[PDB]
Amino acid sequence: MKTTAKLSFMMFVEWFIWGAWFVPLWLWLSKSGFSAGEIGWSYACTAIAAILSPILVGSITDRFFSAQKVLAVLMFAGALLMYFAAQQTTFAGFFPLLLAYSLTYMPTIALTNSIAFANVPDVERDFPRIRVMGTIGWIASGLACGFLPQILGYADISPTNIPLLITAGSSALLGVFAFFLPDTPPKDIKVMLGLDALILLRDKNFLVFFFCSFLFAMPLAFYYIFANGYLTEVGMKNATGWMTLGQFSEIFFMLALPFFTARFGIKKVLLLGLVTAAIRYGFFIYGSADEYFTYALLFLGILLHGVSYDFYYVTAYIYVDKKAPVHMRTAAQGLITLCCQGFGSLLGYRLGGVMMEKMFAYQEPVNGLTFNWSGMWTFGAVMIAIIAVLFMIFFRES
Amino acid sequence: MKTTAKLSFMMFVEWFIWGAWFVPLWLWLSKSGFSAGEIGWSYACTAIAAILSPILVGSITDRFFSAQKVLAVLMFAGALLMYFAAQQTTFAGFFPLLLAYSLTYMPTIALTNSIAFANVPDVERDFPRIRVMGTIGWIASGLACGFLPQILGYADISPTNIPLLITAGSSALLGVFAFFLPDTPPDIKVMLGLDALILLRDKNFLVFFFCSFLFAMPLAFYYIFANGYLTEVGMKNATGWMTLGQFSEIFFMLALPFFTARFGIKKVLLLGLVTAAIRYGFFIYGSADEYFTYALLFLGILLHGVSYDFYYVTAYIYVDKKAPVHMRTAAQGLITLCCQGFGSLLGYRLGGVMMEKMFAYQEPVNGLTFNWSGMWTFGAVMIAIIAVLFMIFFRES
Ligand SMILES: CCCCCCCC/C=C/CCCCCCCC(=O)OC[C@H](O)CO
Ligand SMILES: CCCCCCCC/C=C\CCCCCCCC(=O)OC[C@H](O)CO
Repeated sequence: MKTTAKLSFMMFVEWFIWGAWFVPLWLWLSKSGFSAGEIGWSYACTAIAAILSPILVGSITDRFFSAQKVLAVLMFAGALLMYFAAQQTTFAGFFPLLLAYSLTYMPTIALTNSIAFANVPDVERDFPRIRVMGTIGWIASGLACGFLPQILGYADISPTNIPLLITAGSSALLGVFAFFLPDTPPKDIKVMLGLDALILLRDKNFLVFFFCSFLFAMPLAFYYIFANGYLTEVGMKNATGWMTLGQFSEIFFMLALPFFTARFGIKKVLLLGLVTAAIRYGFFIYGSADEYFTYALLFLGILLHGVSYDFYYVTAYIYVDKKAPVHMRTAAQGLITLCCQGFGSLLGYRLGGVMMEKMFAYQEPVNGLTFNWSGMWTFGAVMIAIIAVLFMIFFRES
Repeated sequence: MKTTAKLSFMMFVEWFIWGAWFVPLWLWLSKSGFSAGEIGWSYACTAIAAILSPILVGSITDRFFSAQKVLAVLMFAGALLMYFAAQQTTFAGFFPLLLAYSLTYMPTIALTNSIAFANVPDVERDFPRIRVMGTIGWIASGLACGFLPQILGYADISPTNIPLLITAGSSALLGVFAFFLPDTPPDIKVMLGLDALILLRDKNFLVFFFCSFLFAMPLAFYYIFANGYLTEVGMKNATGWMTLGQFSEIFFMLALPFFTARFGIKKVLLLGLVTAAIRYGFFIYGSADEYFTYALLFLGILLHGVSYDFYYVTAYIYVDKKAPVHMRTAAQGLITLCCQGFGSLLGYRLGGVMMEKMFAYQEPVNGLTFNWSGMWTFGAVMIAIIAVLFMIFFRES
């Protein structure tokens, strides 16, 4: 029970619980009678909570409560709120409980990486090694949810609420484990996220980056709300655990990434992630698992998801850091996260969801598919292509 | 993972939770600057929740919620409320969260009895078996709290909050364990008493109601002052050694039926009374300075359970015997709500400010910050006078 290894367990569980439910959710909702647009709103809960929680963390670190004491009760509230949500037959009863849970979860991200940062001897020695534990625990929820139950004699739980239950149980666990976590002190103008960072848009490169990133987030939201549903509808078994190849891919390919970034330069690497997200979505157009070649395309798409994340998200953060004034880089990160990764995420979810029910929903299933999945992946791949070319020509740097 | 045993674990943890924090709370509250009165109110919280709880259980099921799901929700709520309370530094912050926790909790008791009752095949065979598991869990909390932390190299937790955190953790556990629980399905506030209020016109029933109302006020002295006294008298692991009363209740249950058939309910009721009196006398004279004092201390813990069985169960038996068969459960609810509930409330607070105002030592001497032996005198002959008042004023058949 060493203090640093304590930190690692709490990181692991913290992202374990978000994973346990985020990935399977579509299958249980479509099967329990939701429609594409209801489901889109359900995944939009995520983006709303993301953009709204800096406010909440102003509330939640401002007051004298130290982070570990807070995380215990936010975790307990989350277990309660989502158990309640998990028992919901309807969209009307289900949605507000998901939004409530989401609001009490997303501050914990900050809480937990605060407690890791404060109580670790060397930041560059231990912080990275703590924060990959988050990815590890995402993996663990995935394997627990797509592989473990079948190992004990049960069938795929993805079309059922048990993932919703796993997350609740894990919340409960992290709650109790917050007793044994070291003391972490906390650390009032609401306008910090935006106004600090809005006047950085005047630089041309920064604006093209900002708005092409914001466009990026909307097709890229298709993956998180549809990949598992489609993967299983097209015949891949244990899809919710096989999707951890994107996580393993991120982890392992990022060692290869810095040597990339040196040899080619940020504009090349920024659009390289773009092109492999395009390629990946194409793989999802044509893959359908009946034959080994289409199956291989499925797996390769998941791989290049982690490749694509490493190419774009991490260098993007770097770019903002080297490109922003030091007092203001935390502000700018807050900002691009806020709209790009928050409003672009919401746009992605609901654009895609109502677009599916309006233009793709099958009236009666054909060959196991109740959606023209290939068609939507193709929409998104095409749109990635043409936002990508704009960024190729509308922006340049050295 | 069988319906047979799943309920047993449920009852175990369910009363484990009440036990964890209830016995030790005095030590920590007192050792964090509280006063005897604020402590009295704190123990009174649980009685208030008991008082107000049928209201909450009459709104729990009316909206068609399955007992196991709502229980999961309530255990989670109690975990959170208990953590908050446990991080509290003064009575003003501590009290409201305790009251909230308790209100979340004591509907759980009913709920868990519902869930247990529904899903055993033979209820008169297998219900008692689940009922003992609650007291066994209460035993487990005692032991785990006043014995296990020394085993791991840590000093006594009874003066710290940790009981409070142990409570939170077990709340969270039973909460999660409610997922695996079998399915148990489910508006006049007046129903709990007015049914039974008209029963009081029998004079024996009034005498019994009134004198158990009196009896329950001294009787609360034990729960609120016993651990503090026992430890301040130098008994170590007191919080664990106090489970002997629980044990003795369990084992003395087998000698109860043959006791209750041999002299009736008058003698056996006041036998409950008398053993509670004399064990209070043992409390007035025991200490650990000498071996014999020590022997008194342990015997007084045993006589708790003996006194409890006698009174608490043959009284229930008496009202069932004495109540019309629709109204018997209403009758239960009434005497448990005012006698066991209001009497407890007034015992806790009466004693709290009693010791605050007329028993607090300016400067602790011989380890004692109170004239404990004085309070036990007060209580023991309060028991005595109520005992004789009962002695002549109550007739049987
Ligand atoms: C009151 C009116 C006065 C005018 C108001 C401000 C002028 C408008 C432009 C401001 C850029 C502000 C920062 C100027 C320097 C920016 C450089 C920067 O962004 O960081 C450098 C980084 O290394 C990249 O390579
Ligand atoms: C200012 C106080 C006014 C009086 C308040 C009344 C309450 C009782 C008071 C004192 C009894 C304490 C005396 C305890 C006897 C000590 C005897 C002793 O010295 O040791 C024991 C024995 O001798 C070993 O062999």
